[PDB]
Amino acid sequence: NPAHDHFETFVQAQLCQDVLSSFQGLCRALGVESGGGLSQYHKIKAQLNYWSAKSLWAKLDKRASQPVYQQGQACTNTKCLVVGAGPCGLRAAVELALLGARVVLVEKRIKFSRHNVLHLWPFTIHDLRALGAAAFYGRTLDHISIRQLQLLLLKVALLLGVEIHWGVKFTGLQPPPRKGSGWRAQLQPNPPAQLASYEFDVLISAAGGKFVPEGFTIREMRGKLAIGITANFVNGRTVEETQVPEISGVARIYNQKFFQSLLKATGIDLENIVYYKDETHYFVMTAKKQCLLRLGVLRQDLSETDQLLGKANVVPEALQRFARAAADFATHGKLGKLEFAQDARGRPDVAAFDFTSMMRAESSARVQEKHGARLLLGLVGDCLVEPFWPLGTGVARGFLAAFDAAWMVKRWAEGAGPLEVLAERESLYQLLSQTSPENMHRNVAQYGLDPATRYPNLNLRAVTPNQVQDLYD
Ligand SMILES: Cc1cc2nc3c(=O)[nH]c(=O)nc-3n(C[C@H](O)[C@H](O)[C@H](O)COP(=O)(O)OP(=O)(O)OC[C@H]3O[C@@H](n4cnc5c(N)ncnc54)[C@H](O)[C@@H]3O)c2cc1C
Repeated sequence: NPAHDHFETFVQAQLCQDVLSSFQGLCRALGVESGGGLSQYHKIKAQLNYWSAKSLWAKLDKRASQPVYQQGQACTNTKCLVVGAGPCGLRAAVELALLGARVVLVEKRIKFSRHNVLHLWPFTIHDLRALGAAAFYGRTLDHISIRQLQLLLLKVALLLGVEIHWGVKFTGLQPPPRKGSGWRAQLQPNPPAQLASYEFDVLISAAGGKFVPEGFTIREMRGKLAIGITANFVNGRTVEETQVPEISGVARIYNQKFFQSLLKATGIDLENIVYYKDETHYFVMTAKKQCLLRLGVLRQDLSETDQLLGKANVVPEALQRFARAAADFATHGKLGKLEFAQDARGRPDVAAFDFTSMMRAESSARVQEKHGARLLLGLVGDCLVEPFWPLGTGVARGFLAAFDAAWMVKRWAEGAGPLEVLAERESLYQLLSQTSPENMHRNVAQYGLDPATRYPNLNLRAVTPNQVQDLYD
């Protein structure tokens, strides 16, 4: 059955292009238009009540029917543009969809190429499971690679009728030229008329570490130099490979004299290491600069980290030897001969990163108004709070920011004043950089958009309308 086959292909799909073609073939076969909101979702499921698909819709329905969404009517007025199909962009898109809003998302890339592996807090694991994650991804389960989290959330966003455009870069805004017009987006390359003319009152920016819209202030604090190295090796799925335990973190304190043993044998002095067994064997480690220079990884000692870890300063062969030697030792050689996975552009998949300079945006939202047309803008994900990767806070905190932005859009749609919406968002924002599974609500099954289910003794007035006046205009 060819609607069934397209749906089956869509579910099982493992390349961004393959998700898109099978989903389009599904829409064609069922006579529906993609990007058609919750109505699309209802029409698709009504045609696919066939048992195999049944538990998928039962989970998505159970989510959609949560009181907070008002059955897809809360934001039925609202038209959003989401920048970025990273995990946190798709996740915010899905919450916006379930609220009833029209949602268009633009992504500069045309594939999901990142293999690095991300740690998941308990709440996010339940969150994903609750979204049909088991039907979408066959494959311990406390971590997930970037691209598989993207494929999963892409298929959810698509079913829920989010309209997504690829190989399009958000470059800023076209303000209302006068009374009666809305906000539009500047886009590269020169967009088709459909996107050129799309007007929205909500912009959610989830463009990652290196982009926020004009008007946002970012805070950069630079601490003690830390240099991170990530590597992905091919994971054949040999029984032997499968039996090698993961290494949850190690470090000084923690699980220490391991680093004693590593240095002798190898000459590698590390601050931390982590091994995740996933689609690849992934390692992340923090290495002393002295040590990277001593072992030929960095070719000289530059004071500016962005130069220190630049292409010109990093030696590919030395970097590869270092990471393989470290990975082999941590695993006691039981992974066999390690082969580097071959990377977004065909290179061996190892790299060095600035683990030191940690941005935090000054606000999570702003409002811009012109000729009587208001635009609400919200940041979500790495562009709001940059994560320190070995501590595993990226997904968790990007997802919380996505719920908190969606809650704010709910409020916006309900008619609260811009200052009221902004002050309440910013009271939530004050908690973000200290959140932990320990200081949040413990029953993660009951987490939903309403922040009271997520943050205990919540204070939505921590920030006042006057404290946010400079965020409005
Ligand atoms: C090279 C790389 C490696 C990483 N490795 C790790 C790791 O090993 N461990 C870990 O914990 N975290 C890692 N991270 C961070 C981790 O991926 C993020 O915490 C997580 O994906 C959530 O990020 P996000 O959705 O906010 O942003 P991202 O994942 O950065 O996604 C941003 C999305 O926006 C798109 N985009 C950017 N600019 C525009 C524009 N102007 N218009 C349209 N689209 C745009 C990007 O193409 C991207 O698809 C890595 C990030 C990168 C970029």
